[PDB]
Amino acid sequence: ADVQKQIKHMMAFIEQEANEKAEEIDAKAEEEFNIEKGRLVQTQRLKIMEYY
Amino acid sequence: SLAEIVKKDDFVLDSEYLVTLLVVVPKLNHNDWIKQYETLAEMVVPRSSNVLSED
Amino acid sequence: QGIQQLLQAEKRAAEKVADARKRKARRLKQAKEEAQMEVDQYRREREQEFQSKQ
Repeated sequence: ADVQKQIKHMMAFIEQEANEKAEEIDAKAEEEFNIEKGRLVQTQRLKIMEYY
Repeated sequence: SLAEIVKKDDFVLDSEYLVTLLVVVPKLNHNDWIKQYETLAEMVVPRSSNVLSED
Repeated sequence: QGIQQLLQAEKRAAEKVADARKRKARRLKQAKEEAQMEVDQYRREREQEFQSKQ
């Protein structure tokens, strides 16, 4: 009985690490790209208005 | 030197989270080890006790 | 048994870093093109300021 408890606690640390290694890069690099697409909006706004 | 005693079945490769550590236990300390190897640390795979070779 | 089922359980988490990267494959490319679709704000501004020329 005690052997099956830890092997399901193996599944717990799998799910805990799956929270940590599959959501953190989804948090940062979407926010990194949020500055990057905001950079792309700001870089054209100078150029298109000098044509105006 | 362990150059002859090895077997690839006696290790868990592919390092992601697991590793086989080679532990040596005296013969008089056999019964105390097979009850405690689960609880010498946290998150021990609690069934991996297999005697590779002996002296 | 024990060890073979543990490596297949890892492949759920090993495909989750692919789900992590596909969420940074699609989101990186899809919103770049609506950051390319903002030139339509420059298309409507130019013809509207062409009326200021007119």
